[PDB]
Amino acid sequence: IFEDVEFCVMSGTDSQPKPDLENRIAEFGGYIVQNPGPDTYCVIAGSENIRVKNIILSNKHDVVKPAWLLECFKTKSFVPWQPRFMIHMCPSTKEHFAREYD
Amino acid sequence: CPGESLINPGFKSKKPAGGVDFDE
Amino acid sequence: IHWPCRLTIGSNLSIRIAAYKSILQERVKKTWTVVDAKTLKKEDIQKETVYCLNDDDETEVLKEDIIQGFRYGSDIVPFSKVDEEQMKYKSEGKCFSVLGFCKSSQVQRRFFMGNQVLKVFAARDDEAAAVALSSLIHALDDLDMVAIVRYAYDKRANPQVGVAFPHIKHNYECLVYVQLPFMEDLRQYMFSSLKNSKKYAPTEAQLNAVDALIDSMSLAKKDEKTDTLEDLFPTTKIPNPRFQ
DNA sequence: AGACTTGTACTGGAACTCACGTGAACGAATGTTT
DNA sequence: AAACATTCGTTCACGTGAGTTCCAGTACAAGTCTGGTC
Repeated sequence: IFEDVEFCVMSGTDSQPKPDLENRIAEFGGYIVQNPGPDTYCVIAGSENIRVKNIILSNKHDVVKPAWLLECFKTKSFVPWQPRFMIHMCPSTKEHFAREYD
Repeated sequence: CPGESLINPGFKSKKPAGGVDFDE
Repeated sequence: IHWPCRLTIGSNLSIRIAAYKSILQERVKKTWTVVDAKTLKKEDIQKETVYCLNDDDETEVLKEDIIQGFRYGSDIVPFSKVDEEQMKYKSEGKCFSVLGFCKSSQVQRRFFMGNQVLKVFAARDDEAAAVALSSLIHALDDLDMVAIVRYAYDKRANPQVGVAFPHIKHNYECLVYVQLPFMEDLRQYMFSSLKNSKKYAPTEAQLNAVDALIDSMSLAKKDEKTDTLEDLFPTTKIPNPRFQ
């Protein structure tokens, strides 16, 4: 389902600690990069810790709550993004959402 | 020995920095 | 090159000043250029650096695929350059502020740090600034005091805490600024005493002989016991033998 | 005979310090344009 | 004639190679220990 997509998870929920989540995503063939980079497609952070704050202040890549990931495991399909999961949106993709959202 | 730090033995305990305190 | 700034005592008093580098270590202006042995041409050699992983296969990692980090005990915490700049300590550059005034006896020479000495004069073509600086220098000299001050060259320069003391001469008078240590820059080493040591106590004959040695090897001569001393071996006027 | 303990020196590596080289920013002077 | 842009010597910061001191680890000599036999 996930194929050669770069994900950098930096935070995990109490029910799902970071390493566990990492393993889970690896099970679906996602490329784990411990730090975000130019090719990173979305950084994941359940808890907005200092790292995540820094990331969002860099306004480079969008932060996504783990919520989305769990749903991808509850339907066995890749679900399009909605503004119910994100925290911060990078300057470009923000435009992409704006046309269809407030 | 008096004044020895309780964290690193063999080193003098450093008094906390007080900056500038004008005298009376 | 002159460094213009403002000596500020509080938020209401400001004196325009210019600082110059008086004493610093001098290095060669021209560096050695590596040239190919045969053709003797610079453009025939290119230096570059590469990064490879620690795995057995010795994978190749590009310069865009690495980050900066630090060591925290037994672990390693990533800390990117952009994050460091965001979290970096930010200060207002070009500051010459008088933190306080303290007796000269409390500032020892052995604590001087840095690699420079600054000479501070009044602003060029400024009578009021010159008068204010002269008043401050004369007051400090009369009271036997020095000024603990904060110095920053520019925005991207680490702030420093230093001591400025007067220097009055028949021709000109100016402030002399030298850096001072921080709390982290002091080393607390304990050394055994020599006076109280029983096995390292010299005898009377040894002390007399050492006194004779010191007397014979004097490098300063009194001018017929009339006015002052005179230097036999002035080391300040000797050119550096390295350049020669 | 064999195997474990103590010691012994020696080798190499970690850490600290300095010197040398590279990169970037900048104030003043000068030249060009309006 | 005045304002703005470019350039150059200067300054600071950061990075890399070589020398010095202190300490962990290794190969081997010798001391010590032990078992079996006639």
